[PDB]
Amino acid sequence: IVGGYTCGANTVPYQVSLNSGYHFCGGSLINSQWVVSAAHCYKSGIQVRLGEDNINVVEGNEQFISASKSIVHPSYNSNTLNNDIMLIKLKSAASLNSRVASISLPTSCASAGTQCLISGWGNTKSSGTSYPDVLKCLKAPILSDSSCKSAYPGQITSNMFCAGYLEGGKDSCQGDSGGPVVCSGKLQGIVSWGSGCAQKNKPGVYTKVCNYVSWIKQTIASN
Ligand SMILES: NCCc1c[nH]c2ccc(O)cc12
Ligand SMILES: [Ca+2]
Repeated sequence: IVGGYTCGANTVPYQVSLNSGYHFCGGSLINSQWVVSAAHCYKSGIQVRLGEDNINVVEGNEQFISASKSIVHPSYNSNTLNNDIMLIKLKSAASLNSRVASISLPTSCASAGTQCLISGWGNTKSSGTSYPDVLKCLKAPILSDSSCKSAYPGQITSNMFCAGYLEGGKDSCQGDSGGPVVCSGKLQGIVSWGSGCAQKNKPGVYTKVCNYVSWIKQTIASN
């Protein structure tokens, strides 16, 4: 997260770190046994780390649970990033509490102008690299689809939205991939892609979660 702030330990209780020897992506806990992330975060050997603040220090609220199954969206295209969503099932149910809690799926899509919270352990620099240990947060509005399409000609599908600041300086970044965009207590977006981070006229692009709720629910119901 570039241009954000330190969230505060366990203040984003649905935020997970996906770990394969090291943090490599975010995700969102959506029930005791399932995480939603980006398809571009797919790999084998995932351990889901819940209850994290400092990802390099055991602070006492963590739950580490291996993935038993990953399901990349059937229509994910890794070249265009269309349908950039994946589900991860945990080998055992997480113990839900104030610091490890699921985030509600949307029943309605969100509109341009809605304020959201974006979070992760990604790079905090727009030029250069610095990776934080503690979770970072950014409040950002959803941008109009027309401004999103104008910012990224030929690239924005109906499964994507932009959020952030056209003036630059505030954005998600590398390592925030797969993490949440939460608006009014609902998971509306997943950190997906962009042209660099926090660049003028190049806001972050996010998977439009509301389009996937039916797929998520039916997938959970049979897996
Ligand atoms: N807005 C963050 C988009 C994003 C996701 N993964 C990334 C990796 C590198 C980068 O410059 C940007 C990204
Ligand atoms: Ca920790």
